[PDB]
Amino acid sequence: LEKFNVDLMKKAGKELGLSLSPNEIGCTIADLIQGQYPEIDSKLQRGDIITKFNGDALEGLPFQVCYALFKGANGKVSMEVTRPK
Repeated sequence: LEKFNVDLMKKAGKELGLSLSPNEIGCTIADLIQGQYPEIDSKLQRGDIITKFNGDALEGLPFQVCYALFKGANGKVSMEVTRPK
């Protein structure tokens, strides 16, 4: 169980490219578009669990809310991630 951080500057017109799936402790990255952001291509992989987005703990929040927060991303983006086994 590795716990790390991802910080990036989102650019207008370029989506983070992450597809999400509900998880007990946050949002699982079910899929991602390689090449969107180097910070993502470098630190994230499918299966990674985002436990916090821009300082807000995602555990327990409805998946739909987590999705909305993700989609609302603008400017500086910060994520706390957990990578199983």
